[PDB]
Amino acid sequence: PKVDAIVIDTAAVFGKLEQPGVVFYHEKHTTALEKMAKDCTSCHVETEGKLSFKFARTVDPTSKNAMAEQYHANCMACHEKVVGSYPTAPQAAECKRCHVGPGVEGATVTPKPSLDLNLHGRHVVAEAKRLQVKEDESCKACHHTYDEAQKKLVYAKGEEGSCVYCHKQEPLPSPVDRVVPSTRDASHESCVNCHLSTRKAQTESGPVLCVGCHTAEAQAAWKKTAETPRLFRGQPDATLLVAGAATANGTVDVNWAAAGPGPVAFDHKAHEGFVGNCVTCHHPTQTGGSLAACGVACHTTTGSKDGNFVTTAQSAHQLGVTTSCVGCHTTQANARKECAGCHAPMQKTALSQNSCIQCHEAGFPTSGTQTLGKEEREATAAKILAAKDEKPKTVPLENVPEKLTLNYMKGDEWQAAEFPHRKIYQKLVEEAAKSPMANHFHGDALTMCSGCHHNAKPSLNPPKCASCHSKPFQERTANQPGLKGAFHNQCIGCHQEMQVNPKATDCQGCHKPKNS
Ligand code: HEC
Ligand code: HEC
Ligand code: HEC
Ligand code: HEC
Ligand code: HEC
Ligand code: HEC
Ligand code: HEC
Ligand code: HEC
Ligand code: HEC
Ligand code: HEC
Ligand code: HEC
Ligand code: HEC
Ligand code: HEC
Ligand code: HEC
Ligand SMILES: *[C@H]1O[C@H](CO)[C@@H](O)[C@H](O[C@@H]2O[C@H](CO)[C@@H](O)[C@@H](O)[C@H]2NC(C)=O)[C@H]1NC(C)=O
Ligand SMILES: [Zn+2]
Ligand SMILES: [Zn+2]
Ligand SMILES: [Zn+2]
Repeated sequence: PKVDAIVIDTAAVFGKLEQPGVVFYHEKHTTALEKMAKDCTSCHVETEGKLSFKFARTVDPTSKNAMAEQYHANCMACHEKVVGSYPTAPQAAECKRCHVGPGVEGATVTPKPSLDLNLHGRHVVAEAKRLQVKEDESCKACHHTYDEAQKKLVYAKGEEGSCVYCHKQEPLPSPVDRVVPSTRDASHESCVNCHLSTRKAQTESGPVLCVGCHTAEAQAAWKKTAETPRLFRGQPDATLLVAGAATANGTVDVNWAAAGPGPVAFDHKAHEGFVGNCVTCHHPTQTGGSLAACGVACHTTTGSKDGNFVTTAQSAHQLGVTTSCVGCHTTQANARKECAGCHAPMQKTALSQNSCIQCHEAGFPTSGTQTLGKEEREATAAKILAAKDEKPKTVPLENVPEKLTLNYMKGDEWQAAEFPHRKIYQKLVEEAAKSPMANHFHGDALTMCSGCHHNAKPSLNPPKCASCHSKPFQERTANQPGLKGAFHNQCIGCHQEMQVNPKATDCQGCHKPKNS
């Protein structure tokens, strides 16, 4: 839980460790040192305004010997000189005070600091306001590429994108015999140094301590503008994603014979706002990443090396990831408390046969070849998406029983369960109705009903739970309980997912104790 926890293992690049791991606590220290009216330079070399976030050095020593001695030295040097103030400061033979063993860096578990589109926009405005320039001139402040034939780092206008396309978890080989620093290292050097030097210049700034970037609670407090500006890199507003062979033009030669279940009209513009960043989809790869169209060179009907042989279908369909359409949507439906009551118990391993047609369009040609340029795809799509721009439907309340008393099950111990059926259906619907994804993929008004009344044709008079769950045991499938289990698992299961009362232990909340 400790986002300020740093696991110092700098010296394992030399091979197996001799000792249990160190775990330095950045806040204990920053708190202590800010008391002593001592700033960051107490532990970090400042070179022309810019701090290094290496501990008490600018270079890493080249033997284990030297590194470990430099650590010990600089660590215990300050301890020695604050013995008066902090007599409890670990001393040297006190191996376990520093080598405490296994650790978790809190920040590795908490959610990532990122510049989402709204926050990114604030940085563009602030940087522009600082350099007293028009927004398009701000980018050079932060975005760069290495020029081999110029020996330095330059701003490549029109090549901006996520830092992670070069700054990765395991750093890439530089050109060059050095590394491109990791995401973690590039981010700290970059983000915090700028935040520090703007707090110094006493302008409005961002966080410099661990808790400010790495706890959900600080993240939640970050200011958002009322409007998010468009971050425009040549993306379409809508495009048609179609089976066939696509050249870098965006041109696809399509054989309509080969193309079923049908082209997908994708709302790119809506997604930038639904997702709130670009990299979640235009993901970093082992070697790089780009804002490139997924399907041109990387994800093909067959599967190319450039996309690790992940096919078009797979890149759209794969479960268990947020990079694909179905993967992201089902990730959300199962994570959100308002969706998870119906979605968590659904099977997690197959794509639903009901879902195909909510993405794949009908009524395109079923044979013939056609060349579709980029602009014709994007035009057709925008027209398909607006023409569905549909009032979604729910079941008239008069068709939804109001309240039910359930008395299916002597040697009993409980009265009949009272069950506020219409009010629950209303709450579930009113919350799903906030989600354009729910409203689209629900389709029919009867669908939501199926979250409880499942495994049968949708109906306004669905069968009784007993009709399937009171069947003899040898007739039920393995995950098809008897009737008490059906009710308990579905009722209580949803209450536990959605965090609603009565809780599983609040027996009497559903059924009052019996009068024997
Ligand atoms: C008690 C006298 C010991 C012993 C036997 C060791 N240490 Fe330390 N140690 C500290 C820090 C910040 C590092 C760098 C960590 C890293 O980069 O991996 C180390 C590292 C070591 C090593 C080399 C790594 C290894 O386990 O092989 C060794 C051999 C080692 N230590 C032994 C910090 C501290 C302290 C904080 C003030 C204290 C006290 C100690 N170490 C004490 C000891
Ligand atoms: C000048 C108007 C620009 C343009 C055209 C872009 N940027 Fe930035 N940017 C910065 C950082 C740290 C990131 C990554 C943040 C993260 O991954 O959490 C980005 C990201 C982008 C993207 C991709 C956005 C995405 O969500 O994938 C793009 C297309 C982009 N940038 C273009 C840092 C900065 C700045 C420092 C405060 C400045 C100024 C800019 N970027 C400016 C621009
Ligand atoms: C954040 C503001 C962005 C930006 C700057 C871009 N995207 Fe996307 N995008 C997605 C998909 C599936 C496509 C492919 C459609 C196809 O194969 O043609 C694209 C396409 C692009 C482009 C290229 C357009 C071209 O003609 O080559 C560009 C420059 C682009 N995008 C930028 C998918 C997504 C997302 C999935 C939910 C979201 C989020 C983003 N993109 C966000 C952004
Ligand atoms: C356009 C916005 C997309 C979409 C929707 C996907 N990709 Fe890629 N992909 C590439 C590589 C090299 C891999 C293997 C792992 C890696 O190197 O990161 C993948 C993997 C995927 C997945 C599977 C899970 C995952 O996120 O890793 C999915 C669902 C997926 N992709 C979808 C390569 C590339 C690119 C390199 C030229 C391009 C561009 C894209 N992919 C674009 C997209
Ligand atoms: C809290 C830990 C408990 C305990 C000990 C029991 N329940 Fe429930 N229960 C619920 C429903 C819809 C039924 C079918 C009702 C009926 O037709 O009588 C039941 C049934 C039972 C039984 C068997 C019936 C009997 O009268 O003995 C038993 C032993 C039982 N329950 C124990 C629904 C709920 C809840 C709805 C959200 C929750 C909470 C509970 N039950 C909690 C408990
Ligand atoms: C590839 C086109 C890159 C992108 C996108 C980003 N960076 Fe970068 N970065 C890249 C290289 C090749 C290097 C130098 C590697 C070396 O051999 O030294 C860097 C360096 C940095 C640094 C360190 C500067 C130093 O004194 O060493 C920082 C702080 C940094 N990069 C940050 C950064 C940010 C914030 C980016 C997105 C906004 C970003 N980089 C993108 C290559 C590429
Ligand atoms: C200048 C070169 C910056 C770099 C690079 C990064 N940040 Fe920044 N940050 C900067 C400024 C001038 C401001 C204030 C914006 C304004 O209103 O004028 C900020 C603000 C933030 C905040 C907001 C804090 C809040 O609103 O409560 C955050 C969370 C933030 N900055 C984070 C951040 C991250 C994560 C960065 C790298 C990925 C980053 N900043 C880079 C200046 C600069
Ligand atoms: C997250 C990383 C997503 C990916 C990748 C894709 N979708 Fe998505 N979609 C997502 C959200 C969060 C939303 C609505 C906001 C909400 O909270 O409900 C949507 C919505 C849709 C919709 C319905 C609205 C519309 O665009 O018409 C559709 C049809 C949809 N998404 C389709 C779609 C396709 C075809 C995708 C991949 C090529 C895709 N989505 C990816 C979240 C994310
Ligand atoms: C019970 C009242 C439900 C609530 C709450 C939500 N969903 Fe739902 N969803 C429900 C059913 C019965 C189905 C049909 C599933 C089937 O197997 O046919 C769905 C379907 C979806 C889908 C499509 C799933 C897929 O196969 O790709 C999505 C993307 C979806 N639902 C999203 C979703 C969201 C985001 C919700 C909270 C805002 C939500 N659903 C609630 C039943 C119920
Ligand atoms: C779970 C939260 C439910 C959703 C959403 C809907 N229904 Fe339901 N319903 C549920 C239970 C546990 C029961 C009792 C079933 C039993 O075996 O006794 C019902 C009952 C009905 C009934 C029967 C009413 C009667 O008097 O016998 C009807 C006609 C019915 N439900 C319709 C219905 C519709 C139309 C729904 C969506 C609009 C719907 N239910 C949602 C659980 C849940
Ligand atoms: C999600 C798919 C649900 C399932 C299955 C069941 N319930 Fe539940 N329940 C759900 C919600 C979202 C709420 C709050 C509705 C509101 O706005 O108030 C409830 C509430 C109840 C209550 C308390 C009603 C109230 O005090 O307002 C009871 C007693 C209750 N639910 C019982 C119950 C039974 C007996 C179920 C199986 C027959 C059952 N619930 C299923 C969501 C879900
Ligand atoms: C001054 C510039 C210091 C440097 C450099 C290092 N430490 Fe420190 N340390 C310092 C103070 C003022 C304190 C007292 C804080 C307190 O809560 O009493 C400490 C304490 C520690 C501790 C003990 C924590 C506790 O008992 O709660 C440890 C384990 C520790 N320091 C380790 C440590 C390491 C590994 C350092 C170099 C990476 C290091 N310290 C440097 C002041 C200073
Ligand atoms: O995805 C699958 C496959 C097996 C199957 C079930 C399973 C359940 C479960 C297990 C979890 C799940 O949904 O997969 C539960 C908890 C369950 C409960 C249940 C309730 C509370 C019902 C009435 C509101 C209900 C009705 C019911 C009907 C009428 C069924 C047949 C027409 C039926 C079948 C069924 C199968 C084949 N069930 Fe159910 N159920 N059930 N049910 O579900
Ligand atoms: C008591 C010494 C000390 C003080 C003072 C100090 N730090 Fe550090 N900081 C460290 C140590 C140790 C590391 C781990 C780096 C290493 O092993 O070289 C670190 C790392 C960091 C990191 C990177 C963390 C990581 O895991 O990548 C950031 C960011 C940072 N410090 C910022 C600051 C800021 C801002 C201040 C001013 C409040 C500050 N530090 C003051 C000791 C200190
Ligand atoms: C771009 O994509 C393909 C590269 O593989 C080109 O062969 C493709 O064909 C062109 O289509 C144009 C439509 O405007 C024609 O003007 C014509 O130049 C043709 N080129 C040929 C047959 O060699 C290119 N399309 C576009 C829109 O640029
Ligand atoms: Zn266009
Ligand atoms: Zn009973
Ligand atoms: Zn729709």
